[PDB]
Amino acid sequence: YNGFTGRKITSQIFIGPTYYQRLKHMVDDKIHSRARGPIQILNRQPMEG
Amino acid sequence: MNAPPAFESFLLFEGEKKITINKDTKVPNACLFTINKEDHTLGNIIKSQLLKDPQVLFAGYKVPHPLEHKIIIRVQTTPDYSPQEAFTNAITDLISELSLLEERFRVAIKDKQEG
Amino acid sequence: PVPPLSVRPAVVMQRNQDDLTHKLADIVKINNQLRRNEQNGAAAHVIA
RNA sequence: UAACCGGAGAGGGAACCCACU
Repeated sequence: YNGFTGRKITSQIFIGPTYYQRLKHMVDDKIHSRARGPIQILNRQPMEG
Repeated sequence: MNAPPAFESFLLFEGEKKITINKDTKVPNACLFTINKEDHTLGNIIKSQLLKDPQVLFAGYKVPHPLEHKIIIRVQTTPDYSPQEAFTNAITDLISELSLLEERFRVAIKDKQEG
Repeated sequence: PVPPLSVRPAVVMQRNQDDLTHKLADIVKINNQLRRNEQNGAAAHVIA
């Protein structure tokens, strides 16, 4: 049944237990931004990483 | 850390309004009601109660974004009649429905207990 | 021509000189050696 | 006919391996 309106869905839904995994690729280990941070030494371009 | 806190779904910030009214310029006798910190729980019963009124020509609601907590209800009524009084009549009928339902429920609960 | 410090910067205690600065040190080492060696000695085989 | 304070952009590199789209 729809969780919002309560009307039952016209199609019938395939559902059941399935063994899922959680991978190590979060988003909080990947998000990063920059606005004029640190600078490399030899050429004065920004850092990497 | 970008997680919004759990209370933000139902708590008005300072300076926010629970309700805002804006006239719809495209067609006459139509108005948009914006409700802050409410969801389908309130909008669906408001829409269904508005659709029992024959003097209501249009009634609908939407959530603009699920991560946002807002709901918009568009009401259009016949001339001689206002969408605002349509809305408050729908509320004061829906409260009457819930009060009657509560009374009959507690009576049936007492009657189930050895009766 | 030997390039300046900006071309071959030296980091501080990992001072550690550049890969190019060590080569320049080898250059001036054997240049001073060959200079004094051809000046005094003139061995004509060591110079080769 | 009165009363005490004060200083700020740090911080490197090469090589190899694993992994993501």
